[PDB]
Amino acid sequence: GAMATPGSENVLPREPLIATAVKFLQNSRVRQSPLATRRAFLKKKGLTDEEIDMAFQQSGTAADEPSSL
Amino acid sequence: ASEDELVAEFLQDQN
Repeated sequence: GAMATPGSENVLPREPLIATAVKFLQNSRVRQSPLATRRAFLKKKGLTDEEIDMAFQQSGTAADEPSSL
Repeated sequence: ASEDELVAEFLQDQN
């Protein structure tokens, strides 16, 4: 897929949502809450554990897949 | 909708 994620018809807005979750996880106030609380908050927002794991993975400064979110 | 309501709900509730 890379740039073109096969969604319902167009690209799936999964990446922009994960990007939003990364901003959330990098927030000072948010970082003060227990890990379980941060994950659960993202789950209630509609993200899956797979997407949350990806958000945590990109919340530092890394990119295992050469594309850069 | 913006994420502000959520973030604020988040740390205010888990404060």
